[PDB]
Amino acid sequence: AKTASDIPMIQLCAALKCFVRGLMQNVETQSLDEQVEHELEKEDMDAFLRFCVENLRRGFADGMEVKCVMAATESLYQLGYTSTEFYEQVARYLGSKCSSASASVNSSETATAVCLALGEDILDRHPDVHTFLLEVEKSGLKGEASLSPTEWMNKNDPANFITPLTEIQQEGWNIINRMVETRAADTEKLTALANEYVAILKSTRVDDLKYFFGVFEE
Amino acid sequence: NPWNDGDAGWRGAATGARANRGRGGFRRGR
Amino acid sequence: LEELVEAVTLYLRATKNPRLVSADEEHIFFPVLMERLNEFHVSQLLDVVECHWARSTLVRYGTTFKDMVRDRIALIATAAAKSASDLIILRAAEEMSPETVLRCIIVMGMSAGRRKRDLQFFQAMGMFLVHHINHYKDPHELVRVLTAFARAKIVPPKRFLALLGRRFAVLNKRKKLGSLPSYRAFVNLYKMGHDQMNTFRFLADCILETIDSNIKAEKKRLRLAQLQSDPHLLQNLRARERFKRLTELKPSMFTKLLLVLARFGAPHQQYLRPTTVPLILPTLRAFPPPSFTRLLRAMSLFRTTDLDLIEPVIDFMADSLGPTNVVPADVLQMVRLVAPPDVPVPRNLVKLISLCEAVYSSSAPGDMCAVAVVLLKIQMKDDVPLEALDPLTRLMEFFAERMYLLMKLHIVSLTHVDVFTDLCRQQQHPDVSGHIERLCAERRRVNDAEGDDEYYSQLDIDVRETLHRILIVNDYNTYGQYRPTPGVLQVDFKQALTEVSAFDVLEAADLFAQAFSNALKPAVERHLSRSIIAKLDGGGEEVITEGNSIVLRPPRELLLTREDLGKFVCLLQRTPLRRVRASPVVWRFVEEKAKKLGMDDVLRVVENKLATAV
Repeated sequence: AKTASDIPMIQLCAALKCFVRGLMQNVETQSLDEQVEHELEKEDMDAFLRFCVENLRRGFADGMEVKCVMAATESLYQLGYTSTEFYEQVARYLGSKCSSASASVNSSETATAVCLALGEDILDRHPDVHTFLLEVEKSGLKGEASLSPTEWMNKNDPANFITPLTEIQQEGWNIINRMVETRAADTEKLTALANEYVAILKSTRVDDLKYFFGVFEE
Repeated sequence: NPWNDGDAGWRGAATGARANRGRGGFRRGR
Repeated sequence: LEELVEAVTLYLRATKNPRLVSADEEHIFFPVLMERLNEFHVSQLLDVVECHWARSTLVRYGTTFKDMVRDRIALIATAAAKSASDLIILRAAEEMSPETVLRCIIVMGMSAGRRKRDLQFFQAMGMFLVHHINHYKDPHELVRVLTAFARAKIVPPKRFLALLGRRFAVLNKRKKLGSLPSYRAFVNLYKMGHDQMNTFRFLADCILETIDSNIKAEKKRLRLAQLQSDPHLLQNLRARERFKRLTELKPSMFTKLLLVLARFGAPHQQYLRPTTVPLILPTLRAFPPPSFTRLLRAMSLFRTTDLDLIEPVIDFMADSLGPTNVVPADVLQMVRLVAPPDVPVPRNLVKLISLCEAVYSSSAPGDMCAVAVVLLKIQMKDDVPLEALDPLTRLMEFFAERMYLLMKLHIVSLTHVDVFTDLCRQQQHPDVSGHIERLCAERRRVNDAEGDDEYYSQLDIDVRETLHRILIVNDYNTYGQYRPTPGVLQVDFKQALTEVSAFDVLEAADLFAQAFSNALKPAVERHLSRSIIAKLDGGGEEVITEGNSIVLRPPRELLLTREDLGKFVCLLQRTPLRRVRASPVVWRFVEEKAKKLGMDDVLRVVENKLATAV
C-alpha cells in the first residue's frame, strides 16, 4: 500500500490474487473477545481495499482490459468490498465493452464467480452484461483459476520482466546477443545460432520472439 | 523528492505497460 | 579513596541548595581531589561527576575538572584499545565498560556545549560507542544519547546515526519505544541533517503503530462493553485530553510532524487517511490557529483529495469560526487546496466563496494577484455555477480598483499589474464596471508618458523598503495575536529602522496609514514611535552590532530644508503615531530647526502643539 504509485492494472490484479491466496484459515470464533478483534482487523482490511479501489477507479478512468476488471472484481469480492457503488461502475464499464469483446479469451471460472459476486439487481439493470458473462462462463477458458499468480501474470501480460529468468531463457538470450554481435555477412554462424535457438523455442518466453525477429531485420 | 530515495519504482520498472510505450523496433536487443 | 569519594559526593549533593555553596570548602576539596584524581577509578570519577553542580562551582572548578577527567578517560580507553589489539592503566580493559560509555554520554552530553575539546572527546566516545554498541538493550538510552548529542550541537558521522537507527529497529521488539521518545528522536535526527529517509520511515511507523493500537484498544473496550449490555471550553479541553491520551503528544507537535512528512513527500493515504476520522476530526475545534495553518499546508503538500476530510473542515471554518475570526491566510490556503482539477468538488463551495467575500470585503499587490490566479483556477472547473462566481467578479473588480489606487501612489510594482491584466485577459472577465479598462488605460499612459524608470523615480527606495518591512512585520502570522511577535523579528525590525533616517520612516508610516486604515498593530506603532523618539531626542540609538553588543550611536544630523521640514511637519500631522504626534521632543526639535531656518507658520504650529501638550 505504501509503495503503490502508478500501478499497472495487471500488477495490481496479481497482487490482489496473492492477497486472496494468502487469506487466513477460518475457525470457530470465540464470541466474547477475539471476534471483536476479527472485526477490528476486518475494518483495516476494508480501508486497504478502499485504497485499492481508488486505483481501480483510476484504471477505469484511463482504460483497462475486461480480464483485469473481472479479476479485480473477483478478488475484491473474495476479500469483501460491499459498497454496491463500485460494482455499479463495473457493470457500466462492462456494458461499455460488451459489444467489443470476445468470450473465447476470458476465464470461465472467473466469469461464474464474478456473476455470483455481482448482485442480481445489478444484472437486472444491465442485461447485456449478464448475457456476456453467461456466454463467457459457458464458453471460454478453463484452468486459468488454478494457475499461480506469477504464471497468471506471465500468461496474461508478457514483456513484464519481473520474475527472474530460468537457465533455458538465459541461454536463449545469450544466443540472441551473440547473433546481434555477429556480422550480417556471416550467414553460416547466424544460421547455426538460429538453429540452436529454435531447438529450445518451446521453453523460452513467447514475447522474446519480438527481439529474435528483430535480429533478422537488422 | 527525498522519500523516493533513488527508487524509480513502478514508473521506472520493467512492467509491460512501461515496455509498451516506445517505438525502437527492438532490433539491437538488450 | 573511599572516604574522599564519600566526602566529595556528600558536598556535591549538598550543593543543591545555593545557600550551601561555600568558597572555603570548595577551595579545600577541589584542588586536593585535583592532585589525586590519578588514583581514582573511572567509576568513581563518573560518580563524582554525576552529582549536581552549582553554577559558581562549575565555572570556578567544574569545567577544568570535567576536561581533566575526559582526558584521563581518553587515556585509559586508548590503553584498553591497545591492550585489546596507578595500576589503572594496567587494568584499562576492564575499567572501560559499555555501561561506562553510555553513562558518560548521558552525563557529559547534557553538560557540554560547542567547544573543540568537547568535539574531540565526543568523537572518541562515539568511536568507542560504535565499538560497544551491540550490548545495550534499552532503546531509551539511545534516545537519551541522541538528545545529549543534540544539546551538544555536535553532529556524529552519518554512518553512526544509521547504526543507531538500525539498533532502534532491532531493539524495538524486546522493549517497545514510546511515541513521545520517537518524536524526540525524529526531531533530533531531522535537526542534525540525517538525510537517510529509512529512519524517518521507521520513526513514523513507530508513532503510528502506537496510535492505532490505542485506538483499537478503546474500540475493543467499547465493543466488549456493548456485548455485555463554558461548555465549548469544556468540550475543547476534553478533546485535547483525549488527543493527548491517544497520541501521547500535544496537537501542535503532531501537526508539525505531519507537516514534516508532507515536506519530505510521504503519501497522504498511509499517514492522513488512518488518522483523519479518530484524531483530526474530533480534536479539530480545539486546535490553535498555528496548528490550523500547519495542518492546512500539510494537506496542500500531501495533495489530499478526500472530501471526507475536506468538507468537515470547511463546515467548521464557516459555521464554528466565523469570517471575522479566521485568518485570511488559512482561507486562501483552503481555496488553493480546492483549486486543483483532480480535487473533487465539495458540496459547500458556496459557503467558502461567501466567507472569502465577507473576509476580504470587511478588512478594507502580490496577494491580490495570487487570489486572482486561484479564482481563475476555480472558474476553470465546469461544476461551478456562474451566479456563485458573480461575487468573485465583484471581488476581482475590487482588486482592480485597489490597483487603480496603488498605481496612482507609485507604490505597487508594474510587474504585478501586468500579471493581473494578463489574468483578466485570459479569464474573459465581464468588465461591467470598466475599472479594468481604466486600469489598462492608466498602464498605457505609464508605459507611454513617463515609463517605468520615471515611475520608479517618483518615490524613494528607502521609503519603499521601510514600508515593505513594516507590512511584513504587521502581516506576520501572529494568528489573531495568539503568539507574540518573535524577538528575532523584533531585533531585525529595530535594525532596519536604525539604518533608515527618521524622515523616510515617517513617510513610510504615512503611506501605510493612507493605503490601509486602522491596519497598524500596536506593537509596530510602539516600535516606530520609540525609534523616532530615540532619533530626534539627541541621546542616540541602541544598536546591536555583529558582536551582539549594545552601542549608543549618535543621532544623524538630519539636514532638513525649509520645504523638507514643512513636509516633515505635514507628515507629523498626518501620521497615525499618536505618541510621536504628542511627543514634546519632536516639536522642540522642529522649533529649533525653524528658528535656525526662519519660517513663522511652522513656529506658530509648533508653539500651539507644545501649548496643547503641556
